[PDB]
Amino acid sequence: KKRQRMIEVQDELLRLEPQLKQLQTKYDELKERKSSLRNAAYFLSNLKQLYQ
Amino acid sequence: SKDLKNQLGHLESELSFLSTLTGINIRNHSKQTEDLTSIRKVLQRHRLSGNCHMVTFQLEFQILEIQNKERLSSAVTDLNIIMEPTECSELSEFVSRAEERKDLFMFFRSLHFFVEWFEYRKRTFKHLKEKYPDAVYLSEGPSSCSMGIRSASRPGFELVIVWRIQIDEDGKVFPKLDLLTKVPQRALELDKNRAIETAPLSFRTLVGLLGIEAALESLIKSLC
Amino acid sequence: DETVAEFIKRTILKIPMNELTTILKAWDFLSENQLQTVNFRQRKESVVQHLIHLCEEKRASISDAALLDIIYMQFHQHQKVWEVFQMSKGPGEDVDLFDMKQFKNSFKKILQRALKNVTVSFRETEENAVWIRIAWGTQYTKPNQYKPTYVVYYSQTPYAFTSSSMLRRNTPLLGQALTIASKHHQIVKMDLRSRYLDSLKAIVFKQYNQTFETHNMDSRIIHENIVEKERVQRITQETFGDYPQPQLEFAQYKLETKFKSSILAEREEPLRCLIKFSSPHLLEALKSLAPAGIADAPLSPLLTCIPNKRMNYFKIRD
Amino acid sequence: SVLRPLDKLPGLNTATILLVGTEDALLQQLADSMLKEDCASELKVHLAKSLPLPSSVNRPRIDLIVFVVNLHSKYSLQNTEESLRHVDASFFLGKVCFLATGAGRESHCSIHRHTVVKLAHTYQSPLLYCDLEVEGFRATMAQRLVRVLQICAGHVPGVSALNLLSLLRSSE
Amino acid sequence: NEQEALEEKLENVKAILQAYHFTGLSGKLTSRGVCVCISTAFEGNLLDSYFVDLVIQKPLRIHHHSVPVFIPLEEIAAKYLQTNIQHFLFSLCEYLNAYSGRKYQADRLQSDFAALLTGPLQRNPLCNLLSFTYKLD
Repeated sequence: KKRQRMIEVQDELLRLEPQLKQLQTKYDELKERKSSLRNAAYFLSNLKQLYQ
Repeated sequence: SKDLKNQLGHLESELSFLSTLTGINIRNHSKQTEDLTSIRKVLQRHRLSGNCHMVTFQLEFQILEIQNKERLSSAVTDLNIIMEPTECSELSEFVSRAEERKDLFMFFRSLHFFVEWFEYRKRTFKHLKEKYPDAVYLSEGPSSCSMGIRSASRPGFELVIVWRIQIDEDGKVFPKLDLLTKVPQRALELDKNRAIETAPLSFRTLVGLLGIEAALESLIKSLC
Repeated sequence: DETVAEFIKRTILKIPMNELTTILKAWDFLSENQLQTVNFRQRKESVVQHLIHLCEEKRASISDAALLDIIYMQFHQHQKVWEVFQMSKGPGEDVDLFDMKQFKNSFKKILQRALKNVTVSFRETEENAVWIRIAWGTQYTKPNQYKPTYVVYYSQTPYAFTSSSMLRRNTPLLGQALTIASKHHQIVKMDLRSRYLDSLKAIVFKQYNQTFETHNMDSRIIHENIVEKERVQRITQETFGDYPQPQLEFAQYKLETKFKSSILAEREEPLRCLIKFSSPHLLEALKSLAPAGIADAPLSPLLTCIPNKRMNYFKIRD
Repeated sequence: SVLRPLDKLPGLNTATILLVGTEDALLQQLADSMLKEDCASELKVHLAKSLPLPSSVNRPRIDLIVFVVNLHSKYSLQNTEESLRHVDASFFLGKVCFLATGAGRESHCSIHRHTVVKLAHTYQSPLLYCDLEVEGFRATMAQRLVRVLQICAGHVPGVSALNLLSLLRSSE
Repeated sequence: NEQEALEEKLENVKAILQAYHFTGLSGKLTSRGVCVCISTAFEGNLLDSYFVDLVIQKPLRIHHHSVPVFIPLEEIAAKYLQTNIQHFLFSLCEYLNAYSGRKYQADRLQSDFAALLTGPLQRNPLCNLLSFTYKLD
């Protein structure tokens, strides 16, 4: 009976691993995307004000 | 004689299709054969000219086919290519590198990529030349690497965009963008925020955020 | 012990006499100078008994017998029914760096931690093939040498072949071991079973068609309907191609479609049917059906998509 | 289209025969068996799968039609029954023959002989038995068919197709 | 007469196609589409060549090929087949040239300098991982 428990537990562990990987990739790309966007906005506004 | 004309027309159409698909139009080709037998060694000299849509070339090489009982080794013993004398020094540098490396296919592929990037650069510069003719000053022309943005209200304040195309040692081709600002110190003494020294890195981040032409038009609008 | 000797004797008896020298040469267990001593001109039983005497004189373990069994099986490879598996990996995973020792250790450890008594034998052969022989067992029984399981794996590829012998009770375990040792994420079973391993190899890798194009009589008899004959010939040539077809021997269809033909007009239930095609060499008899006049010029897509869709078992609903 | 017996004028010392059947190999073997031996006339053989034939103008007149029925398949029987409705009645007056194949192997037969017995009797035409797989019987059948065709074409003075209809008439 | 000039044009165009054959990538028009021949060479040493069959009808499909299975052609096909097919061909050329060069280096190491190597070197089918021990005199 416990052999089936072995197999099934390994099953859910294996099918949940890639979801965790994908979520990590999405998070750590979105953070840098937001940071870069904010920095670019600040630079553009500052340059526009300096010229004006 | 209609069938022969039909075959000639079909071959001409196929040749044109292959030339416009690959992107290489070849000129006449000449072949010479020499037998140097001691196990057999044959030296074949080929010469051909051609062009890629923008640039002509003339190449001549010789290969040594070594036919044996079980192996047929072919090695490019010598190659020599000639360009037209353009102003692209890196083109000559890569020609020398390919000459001293004695390889052919990478040369063709790199030339294709180079002319591809060159055509995008020219088409991008010429479009922005006409889109905002009152704020753009293409000093050297669309077939160059420089772009000059300037305001007609004051000729003192203007900056330049440098777009370069570089070929690494391996043979790949990559572009690069930068800006150089000719700003008087009057702006430095006016603004204490000091937002001009960080222009290069910030601009390169900007162009990697929303595109190339988008950043260029944003800069044009801000300078307007 | 005696079980090893009995297993070796049974394996040798299974081996034919004409090709016995090649099998023993490939085994490379006994020394070469011990081979010419045995006379192969006598009866088969005497030779078998003599070889048993020589192998019992030397220290012989179960690994040598397993290797001999693997060699015999890969030399025959037509006595069992083979199934295929497909393996999928996540898009965020980079290309794996395959290693023989790491794969072997992981595959051994998975079964060693799952079961208790199990025998694993490996053989790495050319064109990048790995043969694995598994003798199953559990905590309360010794490993069984009468019902082994054969697995063929190709390195850095998503496919793996298996022999359908006794894995029906441990198929998920074998799949988990395969998908863990090779660093993959999902494993599925394809609907493709056959007895010829070469045909499966050709179909799965779709390399059966290698026709590549490059530049480098009794006039008194009048045959009518000649245009129909040439049309059906052209259609057959275009549909079935000209390359030699792969060898298959079985096909199965399940149908759950409604009957449409006054007759069963009021019926709203499907007509359940099961159809089996059997032939010594399939995909060639079907090619000759249209010229023989038994079937229409264009065949049904269910019969001309066996190699393109890479399936052998079909289910069809309304 | 409907095939008619007397549409075109006869040729010079030429006889034409038409064979209708589903199996092409057997028809080809019967044809080149007929043409293997020589005779005083010029023989022409046409092969077809069913009726009506594709439209054409150069086709000469047809003097005899032989329907081949294979007892091992109902498809041939259905095809012959369908094709029998595309010829006029005037063509049945001693110019149509039936040839049954496969009666030797009783275990393979899927059509009872009594069915083709009615089929032949209804249209008032002769019925012949032969196994086309064996060369020895096929040669004899070809010779008999050639003789019948020569009689039908009018190359035998004093004997016509109508008389031949009475000669081969069955008592019951 | 005109036959000689027609034959001269025929041989000239045949020579031109044989010249295209040496640029690395060649193409031939067939009924179902275009058959593309791809060639590999490392340091001027020509190696084995492969072929790919294409279909012109929309959408673009793949009929059959002889590329080794472990080469990841499916993804690159899915992401560049419908746009800039020439870029697809050039990228495939990159992959095949690199793989052929790596295999040639591995084979030259295995065959030529077998005295310094003690045991067989571990190699994967893609030839992207090497591991070997050596003793030099």
